[PDB]
Amino acid sequence: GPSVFLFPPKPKDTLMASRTPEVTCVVVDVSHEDPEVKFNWYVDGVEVHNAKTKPREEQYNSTYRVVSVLTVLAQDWLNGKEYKCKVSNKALPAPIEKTISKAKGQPREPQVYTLPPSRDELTKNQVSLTCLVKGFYPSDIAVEWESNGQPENNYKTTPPVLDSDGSFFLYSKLTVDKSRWQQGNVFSCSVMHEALHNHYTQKSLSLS
Amino acid sequence: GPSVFLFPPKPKDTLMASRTPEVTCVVVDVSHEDPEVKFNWYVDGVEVHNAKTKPREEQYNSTYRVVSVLTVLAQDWLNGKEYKCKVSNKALPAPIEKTISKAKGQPREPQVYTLPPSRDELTKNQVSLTCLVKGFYPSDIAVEWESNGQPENNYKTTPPVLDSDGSFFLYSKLTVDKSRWQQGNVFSCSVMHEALHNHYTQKSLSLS
Ligand SMILES: *[C@H]1O[C@H](CO[C@@H]2O[C@@H](C)[C@@H](O)[C@@H](O)[C@@H]2O)[C@@H](O[C@@H]2O[C@H](CO)[C@@H](O[C@@H]3O[C@H](CO[C@H]4O[C@H](CO)[C@@H](O)[C@H](O)[C@@H]4O[C@@H]4O[C@H](CO)[C@@H](O)[C@H](O)[C@H]4NC(C)=O)[C@@H](O)[C@H](O[C@H]4O[C@H](CO)[C@@H](O)[C@H](O)[C@@H]4O[C@@H]4O[C@H](CO)[C@@H](O)[C@H](O)[C@H]4NC(C)=O)[C@@H]3O)[C@H](O)[C@H]2NC(C)=O)[C@H](O)[C@H]1NC(C)=O
Ligand SMILES: *[C@@H]1O[C@H](CO[C@@H]2O[C@@H](C)[C@@H](O)[C@@H](O)[C@@H]2O)[C@@H](O)[C@H](O)[C@H]1NC(C)=O
Repeated sequence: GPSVFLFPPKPKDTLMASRTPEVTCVVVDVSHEDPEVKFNWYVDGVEVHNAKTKPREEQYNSTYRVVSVLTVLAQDWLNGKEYKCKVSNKALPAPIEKTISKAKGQPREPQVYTLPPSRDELTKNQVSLTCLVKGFYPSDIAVEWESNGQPENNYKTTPPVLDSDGSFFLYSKLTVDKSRWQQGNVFSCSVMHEALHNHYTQKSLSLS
Repeated sequence: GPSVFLFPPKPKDTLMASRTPEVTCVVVDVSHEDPEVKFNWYVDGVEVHNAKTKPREEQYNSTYRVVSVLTVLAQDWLNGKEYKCKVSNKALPAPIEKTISKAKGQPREPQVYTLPPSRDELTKNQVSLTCLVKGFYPSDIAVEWESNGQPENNYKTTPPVLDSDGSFFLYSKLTVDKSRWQQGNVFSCSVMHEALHNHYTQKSLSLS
């Protein structure tokens, strides 16, 4: 019958003080004469009832896409609790159990390095500011760019990539009008990861 | 029933002269009561019988895995031709016609900028050499690193990322012993893409 998917909390949610991290159990392609879907939430094999499965949603598929959401404690996500989602139905000869948890493995402090635009790139109106983040484990992480306290718009970050030593790296590309980098403006690559002091580091990036 | 997955050729196989590009039809979850699988490859509608359904392979989870492979003209792919794989199983209520082609749109030339390690990283044993390749379209691309005619081993490349303007970028990180970067060796990032002159370009990178 149906098919189930289970989502981790966002990295920023598990690593920053007053946020609301939450793993999300999502059901697709249910029945119709059997819309009664039960969820059962277990933390490390212990059932918690502190959930809230927001109402069924009639889709144009003629399926009810139901969604449950467990607000989890950020220290729980980090200390590596397994969140198991049991989903019951009539279309199920047996329920569905999907389990999720932070990657297990020894965490690794990311190295953060800011790279200025290529000398070749100066013949362009816009320049590329680069942020290199390597040797982190596990892959969960967040990178933002700002200048003078205020955030920056025009950046994109590659996904984490498994490096040769079993750690991850990524790059973040920030784009600015050459004029801005020229004036001597300062920009900042911010990074959030668990193996960081206060879960937070940052690196400025300026011309000479 | 069974599912199907169609795959494009490898970028370098459609970009470099004497290579042999192939699209590949992979059928999975095949049974045993009606396990005869027939393929009827069509190219841009007008059928092709230059195909090959290389022999039947088993699988772990008691399921099955049947893979055909059409060798294809490289320039044909670049022109934009549609490649149709047509499967015929009996556990099917109907044959499948999954389609694949190159990304439509105006091919754009990649920009290639090499980037020396951050001064901060010179206090490490190994250093990171960085190749920023941006503004290309479509995403199909190949990147390689080398020095003195020999290739380099220790490198990794992020997947193409969609940029704010509809173009792709990526980075490639080459990792070497610091000592080799102090000698002032020359290192090169090579990029193969359909929009370049001879589908090829390369960028030096060396110590100041
Ligand atoms: C029993 O086992 C087998 C074996 O699989 C595994 O084996 C064991 C050992 C364990 O690892 C198990 O986890 C697992 O069972 C099962 O066979 C599997 O079948 C599933 C689906 O039923 C497949 O998932 C899909 O994978 C394809 C991509 O496949 C390539 O890449 C894989 C990794 O990404 C790689 O493992 C494969 O071998 C394969 O390799 C590529 O093949 C070409 C040609 O050979 C090669 O040249 C490439 O280099 C190579 N690439 C590599 C190596 O990475 C993926 O496309 C599927 O995702 C699409 O479809 C989904 C719908 O199911 C959808 O959810 C996704 O979002 C995505 O949708 C597509 O999105 C694109 C945009 O990107 C869009 O254009 C399309 O329209 C859209 N397609 C749709 C929706 O139609 C999906 O991830 C497994 O690959 C396959 N395993 C292998 C290894 O063959 C078997 O089914 C199992 N039985 C059971 C229990 O069901
Ligand atoms: C059926 O549709 C379900 C809900 O998707 C939503 O409604 C469809 C019609 C679109 O409007 C879509 O953009 C919405 O998100 C899906 O969750 C479900 O997977 C679909 N079933 C399948 C597998 O086709």
